[PDB]
Amino acid sequence: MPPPADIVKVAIEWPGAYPKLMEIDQKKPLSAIIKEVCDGWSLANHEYFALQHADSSNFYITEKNRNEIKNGTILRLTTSPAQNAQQLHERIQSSSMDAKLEALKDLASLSRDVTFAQEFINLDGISLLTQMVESGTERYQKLQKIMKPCFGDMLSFTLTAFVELMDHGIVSWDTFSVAFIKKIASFVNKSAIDISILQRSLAILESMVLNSHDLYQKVAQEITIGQLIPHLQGSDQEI
Amino acid sequence: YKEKKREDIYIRYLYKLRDLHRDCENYTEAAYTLLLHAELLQWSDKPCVPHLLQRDSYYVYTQQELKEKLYQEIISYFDKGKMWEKAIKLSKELAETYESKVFDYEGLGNLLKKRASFYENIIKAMRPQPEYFAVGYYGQGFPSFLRNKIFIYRGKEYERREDFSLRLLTQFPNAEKMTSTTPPGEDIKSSPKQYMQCFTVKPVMSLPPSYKDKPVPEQILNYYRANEVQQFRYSRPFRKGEKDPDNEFATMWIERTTYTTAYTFPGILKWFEVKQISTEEISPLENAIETMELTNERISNCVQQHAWDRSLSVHPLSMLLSGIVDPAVMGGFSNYEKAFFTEKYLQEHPEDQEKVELLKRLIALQMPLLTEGIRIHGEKLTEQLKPLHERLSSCFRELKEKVEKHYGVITL
Amino acid sequence: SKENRMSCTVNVLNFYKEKKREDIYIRYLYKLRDLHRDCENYTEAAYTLLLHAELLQWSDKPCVPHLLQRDSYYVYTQQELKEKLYQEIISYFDKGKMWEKAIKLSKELAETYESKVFDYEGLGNLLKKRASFYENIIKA
Repeated sequence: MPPPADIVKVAIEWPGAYPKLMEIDQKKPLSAIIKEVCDGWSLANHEYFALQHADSSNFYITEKNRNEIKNGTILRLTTSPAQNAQQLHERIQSSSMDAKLEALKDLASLSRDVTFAQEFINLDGISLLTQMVESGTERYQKLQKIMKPCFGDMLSFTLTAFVELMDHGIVSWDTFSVAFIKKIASFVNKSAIDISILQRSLAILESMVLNSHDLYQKVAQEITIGQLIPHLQGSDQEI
Repeated sequence: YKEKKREDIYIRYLYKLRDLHRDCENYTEAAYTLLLHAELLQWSDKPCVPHLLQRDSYYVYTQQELKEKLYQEIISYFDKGKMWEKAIKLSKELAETYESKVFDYEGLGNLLKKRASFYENIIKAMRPQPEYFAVGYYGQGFPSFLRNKIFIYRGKEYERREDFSLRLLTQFPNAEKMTSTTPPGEDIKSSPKQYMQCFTVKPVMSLPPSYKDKPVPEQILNYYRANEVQQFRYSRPFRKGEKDPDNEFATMWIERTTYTTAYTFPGILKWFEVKQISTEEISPLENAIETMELTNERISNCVQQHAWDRSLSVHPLSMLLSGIVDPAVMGGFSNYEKAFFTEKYLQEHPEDQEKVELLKRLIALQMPLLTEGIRIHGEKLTEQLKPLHERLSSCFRELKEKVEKHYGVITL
Repeated sequence: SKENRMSCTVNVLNFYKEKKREDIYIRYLYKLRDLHRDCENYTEAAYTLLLHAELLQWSDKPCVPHLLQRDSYYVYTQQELKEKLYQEIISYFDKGKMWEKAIKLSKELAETYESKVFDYEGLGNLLKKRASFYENIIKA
């Protein structure tokens, strides 16, 4: 049972070209086998690709969970998670709200992964997310007049992705700022906001609580009883 | 009932079957049942019989209305069945019936453009080849029609023999993996505690006449190598007597085993009792000769399908060449001289002699095939493929002299 | 006039059809359909273009320099020349408002596909064209 054929029948897929059909070695690292995958369709540049767990998971299987693939599934091959991540934060710097929108949707879809989380860490773009959430709500005010719901969805996707990255714990925990609690206040002290942004803000609140104490004092200076109960008036049992 | 030609309850159960397959979510066989129901009906504009109707829906129903309705869901199944040739055929006759019988040109267009879509799917989509495992039944306690019989199953598309064993044997407590695949059990023919045996078998291709001489792409070849088949080979080796470990190819007899079944996969049901058996075996001489012959066929087909696409699959074809050179130059031909080009290979049998000159002319044909592959790779070369090409061409030249002066293979 | 001059060209084309200098015949046929597409009428365009390609055959190997034209000189594999002309003739009927013969030619094109070339992309496109033809006909 523990030895099968090290090559196992999973049809392999690539954009445009045919999904190829063969068995794939479990005893050969995911760079020579990636090279062979590329050259199978007569392709090259294997070193900037990533094997997606091509279900809704979208995870990037490493050689640890390489053993978890069984025969006969779908394995799409999008560029290496480092390449995707650098491209994504590059589209995040994009002043065009549409490029940030698409990159941010991809980020929300992808942050559920822990590996992708690690590359996102190593590209240090978490800092960029920090400063951009903490500044763009006060910087784009003119076009913010219109893009209040646009920034609503952007904050929503940003914070969903951020908590997916954050919760893994390996990330440090002064990664907030005073402007972090400031945008927290711009959620919790003004009129009704988007439900999901508020969810993720509260999630970071509780994680910060899990981390240390003086941070909890910090949030305490922005704690009023009669703001958190209006969130009981939110009758959603989840909120 | 078919034997007793009671068409009515026949139909009743046919629809029971379509529901049963639906609940099994099997689509090819459900379509197949739907057809064999439909083929009772004819293209006469006379609603001859209401008795053939299921009692679900009826108005006047000239038979053609029902036939075309049937075809609508049948082609729907064949679509969702991801098998197409029969679908496009049924499209052919449905389209002609429309055009020359009812002139419902909107339907003409709808079905024909869907047929075109199916064509592109045929090319673009991948077709996994389900593997065929032979399942003998031996033991007392079976249902009577499951005793001392061989059922070969078109298993799942990505499913290996052991997983099928899981299906059958979790399906059967009193599980037995009786390993001697070949022989039945006289003791067990009426002993309980049922003997199974299971092993993959390999399909005899559905050779379609007039397609051998064409620029057939790989698509047609796979579609017919894995479907509408009836015969399935299974080979095992023999090695006894002259025990030379260098190259045993004078007593490496192999024992292929093929079977013939009453009807043709895929059918209304995804298995079948065996209706005829091909018990066979050959001496290793003719065996390895046919291995070489089929290899020549392999690369011949490779170059022909390759003789028309520029950016065709490159690296695996180069790998076929690599296998031609790296393992086969030394080992795959060491037999050619020792096991063949020796006098012992004639003292085996004075009966036939075209053996060795036959393999010599085969390798004589073989080398120009490699010239073809070499130059088409010369078009296909990549930054790293020039040195591999040059080294395999050096081996290619030395093999030129090996065949021409060393082997004595006649040049022509 | 252009109509009159093309008529007289047709008469001398008959003069060929006896004298059968089929090369210059075909070339002045070409000039004819050139001034015809200048005149934006497609009937004899398609007809004569076919009768040129009708002279051709579904064989592959090109032999006669008569039928070898001098536009883009390559071997001019016969069936592929045919099919080319077929698609432009289909375009003529597309702008020609008449589609029956277009379908008649379409079916031959498809069966030639499945004879030799097997280009299921072209199969599909030709079939969308046929569908278009059928809805054109019913919508006339």
